[PDB]
Amino acid sequence: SGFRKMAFPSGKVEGCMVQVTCGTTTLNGLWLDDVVYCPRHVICNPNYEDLLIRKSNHNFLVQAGNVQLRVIGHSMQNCVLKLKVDTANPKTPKYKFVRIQPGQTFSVLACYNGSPSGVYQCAMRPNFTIKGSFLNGSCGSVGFNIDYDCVSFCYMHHMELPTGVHAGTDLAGNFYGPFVDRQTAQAAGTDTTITVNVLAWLYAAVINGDRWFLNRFTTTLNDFNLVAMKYNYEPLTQDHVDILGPLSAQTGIAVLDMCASLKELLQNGMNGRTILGSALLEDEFTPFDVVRQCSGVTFQ
Amino acid sequence: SGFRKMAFPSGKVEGCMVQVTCGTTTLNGLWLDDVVYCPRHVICNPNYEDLLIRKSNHNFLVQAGNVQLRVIGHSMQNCVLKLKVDTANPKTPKYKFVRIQPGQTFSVLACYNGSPSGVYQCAMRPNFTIKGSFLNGSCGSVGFNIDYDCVSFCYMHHMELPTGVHAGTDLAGNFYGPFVDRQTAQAAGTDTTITVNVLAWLYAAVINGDRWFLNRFTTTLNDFNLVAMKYNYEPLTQDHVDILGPLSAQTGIAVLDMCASLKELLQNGMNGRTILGSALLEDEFTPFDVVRQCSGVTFQ
Ligand SMILES: *[C@](O)(C(=O)NCc1ccccc1)[C@H](C[C@@H]1CCNC1=O)NC(=O)[C@@H]1[C@@H]2[C@H](CN1C(=O)[C@@H](NC(=O)NC(C)(C)C)C(C)(C)C)C2(C)C
Ligand SMILES: *[C@](O)(C(=O)NCc1ccccc1)[C@H](C[C@@H]1CCNC1=O)NC(=O)[C@@H]1[C@@H]2[C@H](CN1C(=O)[C@@H](NC(=O)NC(C)(C)C)C(C)(C)C)C2(C)C
Repeated sequence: SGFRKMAFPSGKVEGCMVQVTCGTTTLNGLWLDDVVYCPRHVICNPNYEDLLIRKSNHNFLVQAGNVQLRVIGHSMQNCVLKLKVDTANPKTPKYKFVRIQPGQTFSVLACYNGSPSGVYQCAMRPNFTIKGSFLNGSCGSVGFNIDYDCVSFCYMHHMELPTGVHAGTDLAGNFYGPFVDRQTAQAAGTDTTITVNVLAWLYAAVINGDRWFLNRFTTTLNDFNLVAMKYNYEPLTQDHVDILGPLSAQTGIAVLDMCASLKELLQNGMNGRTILGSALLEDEFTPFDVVRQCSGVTFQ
Repeated sequence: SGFRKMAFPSGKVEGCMVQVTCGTTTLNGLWLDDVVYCPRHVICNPNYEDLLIRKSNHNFLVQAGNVQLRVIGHSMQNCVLKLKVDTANPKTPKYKFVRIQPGQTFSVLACYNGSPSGVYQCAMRPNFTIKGSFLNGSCGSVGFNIDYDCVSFCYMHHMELPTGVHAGTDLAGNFYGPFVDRQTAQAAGTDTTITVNVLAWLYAAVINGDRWFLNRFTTTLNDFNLVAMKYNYEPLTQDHVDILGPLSAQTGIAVLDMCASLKELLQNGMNGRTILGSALLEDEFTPFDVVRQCSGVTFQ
């Protein structure tokens, strides 16, 4: 039993973390096969096209540990630089590039100067920021999920917002959210609480013997969503309810019943009590998260 | 900026996770060099000596993925079984066996059937339990810290306590805490809050722009420790204060001043406000944790 924020094993990803240096900028790059993906502002209100047409191959330094990789070509796909080198990465896994929806989670392998520093779990917030742990030097660390043997790369860090959250891109270059890799006024946008995730975590709670929050009451998804509005919670769809099925099945608590509990928590608070060792309703646990952790799915 | 519970990169440890099967028991083993460390109750109020004198080499199945390892010898060092095999692990890192003190943290690579499932961060509580995330099949997963290039293995899981926390051993076999690998009445013992860690996390808070908890007041380590008693907090030693130095230095907040803040939080609570996104005073962050994360120390 027990329930922790759990990263995926970071090992298949460490094998791909290289250093990318160009001029006075050093950040992290992701070497997959013979291509090194890094954030394009390594070439730095700029005009990266003009700034790239503009460099030569030999301007790009690529350390892979103690091995210097020669770039034999480069392109720019949206906000990522794709530096083609002359060595395929022997440690290249089975991998996907995917793009996540807000609500969903992934593992971040914070790197600096190409060396892995740590791994933790994040969520794509509603406002498309991620509450991360990024310092100067971190740019080019990747978010990712592991599926059997497949790494789904879904994030590259680029930048931090004045509120201390972070913004970045899928590995095909495209910013999650309205942000841009230009140092100009950009505001996160009001965040909301991922309701489907909070229920999943309440299910994680029941599965682990935590029952202090339950009640006999039920509610209809409509009038629950009236109170999820006021508490600035994501409306719950029936599609969220379907997903919650397995968890509702395991525990014999109807998804709607759990909503009536979450309702009452929002209307009263937790009153000195914790759930799964938090005094907050936690929302960076997808339902799939709970099932993985409350059933121990592995990866070879 | 930002601040997360951050595991070490789990890659050097994944390389060592093998499956160990004996009779009707399958758990996880740690293959380092030509020796496979696993929990001794894989041979199962027993008498493991009688139970071991007792098996032969060929009784022990050792999968390393799709490669079956032959045991050529076995011994029992305290509560761990050391199965000598005929193949040294090509992926063996620089590593230590160490034993941690209560208060300190490490990364746990939850494995099942030899395959890594996830990685999260733990603390050795005061009562020498760890609040983990362990299911049937998990036994033999290891806790560990990474130091430059060196893995300090400090934990192997053996068992869960009726309260849902976990107990285990250093890799030399010895139970942290009064627990024993016998299914008999064993109680955790009252837990306490790791005060030195809570301050470190408050320092992590200041470093990240969180100041809502500070005040002009100071206190003497003596009369602080009077209130740390009542709130069931570890007494703070001057030695803890010395450790907090660097963090107190970075922020210009005297360790004692921070204690006066922690005092006031305990005497009032957080009053609807969070620190570093928690409504609880967090204590599984050592000072070294904060400095690593608030300065980005890596590992090659
Ligand atoms: C990232 O590039 C990095 O880690 N690089 C290290 C580096 C070495 C040598 C030369 C240059 C960079 C860096 C990561 C940031 C910094 C700390 N944590 C982070 O998330 N990104 C970065 O500096 C981006 C990059 C510039 C400005 N920038 C920022 O994140 C800005 N933030 C903003 O300006 N955001 C606004 C536009 C206000 C919304 C700060 C935080 C550095 C000021 C790009 C192109 C946006
Ligand atoms: C651990 O052995 C494991 O993961 N093995 C899987 C396995 C496969 C095939 C055959 C046997 C085991 C297992 C891990 C536990 C179970 C779920 N989470 C865990 O932490 N340990 C385990 O079962 C130990 C082992 C027996 C009893 N035991 C327990 O943890 C007990 N707990 C206690 O009995 N603890 C007391 C003594 C009450 C304080 C339970 C939880 C299974 C009942 C050993 C030798 C103690």
